[PDB]
Amino acid sequence: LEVDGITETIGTTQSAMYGGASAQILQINEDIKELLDGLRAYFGYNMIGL
Amino acid sequence: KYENHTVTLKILMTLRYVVSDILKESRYQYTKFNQPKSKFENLPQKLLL
Ligand SMILES: [Zn+2]
Repeated sequence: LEVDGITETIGTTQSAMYGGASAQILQINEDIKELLDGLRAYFGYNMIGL
Repeated sequence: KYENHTVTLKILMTLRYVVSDILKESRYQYTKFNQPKSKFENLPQKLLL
């Protein structure tokens, strides 16, 4: 935006391919996967006879 | 000792200015985003000192 000799330009993280918070979400997933895979080892797999 | 002598000096003084004209005097914005209501803000003046 340019008015009367003062101008400003901004480029957001928003894009057609990815949303503005997509970086935070994708890092949250990276942590949750590690966090969840490790915790499953505390409980272990499920077994039932047949 | 210097009753009828001349004297000369190299001197340092503070910078000073006066406003001799106000130029592009007012610039305005109705800022509304992330406000309870429309607000009027005066953007910077340019001064010819
Ligand atoms: Zn079990």
